[PDB]
Amino acid sequence: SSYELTQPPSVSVAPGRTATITCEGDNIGQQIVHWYQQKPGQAPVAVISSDSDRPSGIPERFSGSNSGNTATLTISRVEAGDEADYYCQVWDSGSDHVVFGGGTKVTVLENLYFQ
Amino acid sequence: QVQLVQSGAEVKKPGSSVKVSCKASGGTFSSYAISWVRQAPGQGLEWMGGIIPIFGTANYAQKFQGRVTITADESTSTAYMELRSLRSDDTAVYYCARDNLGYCSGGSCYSDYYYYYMDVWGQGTLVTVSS
Amino acid sequence: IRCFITPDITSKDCPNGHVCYTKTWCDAFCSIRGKRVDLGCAATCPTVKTGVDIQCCSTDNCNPFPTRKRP
Ligand SMILES: [Cl-]
Ligand SMILES: [K+]
Repeated sequence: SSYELTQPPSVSVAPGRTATITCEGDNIGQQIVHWYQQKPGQAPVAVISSDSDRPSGIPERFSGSNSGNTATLTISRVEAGDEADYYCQVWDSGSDHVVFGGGTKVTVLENLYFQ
Repeated sequence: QVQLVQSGAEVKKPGSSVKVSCKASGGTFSSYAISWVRQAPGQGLEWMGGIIPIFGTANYAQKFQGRVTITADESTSTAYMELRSLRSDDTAVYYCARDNLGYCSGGSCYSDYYYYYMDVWGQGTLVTVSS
Repeated sequence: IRCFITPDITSKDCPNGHVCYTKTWCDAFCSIRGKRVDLGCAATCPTVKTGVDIQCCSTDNCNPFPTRKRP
């Protein structure tokens, strides 16, 4: 019936390394993907729009891509305050639905695994 | 910038209905569409539907079609979501959220609807269903 | 003449006009939102530049807003 977006429930990232969050869908490269950050007890905030654009004020370390069967939110040089839930989102014109992915909690580790 | 200000918490019995309001303060709507997006406790975001006032057209998610009505009073710049036949997994925080891409600008308007990213979000309204 | 007018998309009386017009063109969002539409009235049919289409007509409300047909 409705277009499906698949996100991993959780991602672990060491501080200062790169977090990558996938959003998979059947030829999702044909869709326009938006991404929202949400911290506990707060409303969502758009961090990427139209696959790869950053709304005004969003840090440069957030970037997005979308091709084939995978769209990806990349957080470079990740910081403690980037720990949050991230949701991908599309409008599926075929079913007239806004579709959210299930969300990915990004946890920023206290310590590196290996020096 | 414009803000969206929602009504207060609601406590409803199963089978009853609820109507939440979303006032576009510091501004108005009209050319901008408004969606309702809920979030059950501990769960993800879920679109309920939205309305595009300038075309008087509302769009609903299949999960709620037949149970939900979304309206907009352009004179008071207030949007509403009415959800009927409530049950316990309707317990959620309900947000209103503006579509970033306005339908009209500078003497012209777009000719098809397409829900873009949501830039301005209300503070949310907690609706609890129980007996 | 009475014509539909954007952005309200309502019919207004234009006592001193005598054609309605529909001007359409693509901006960067034309694929997802359709063409931009400017509806109005004039004393005579306005001119448009390259890449813009205009159709004029001479009866009341002859320029209804042309929404895209959703397949
Ligand atoms: Cl022109
Ligand atoms: K808010």
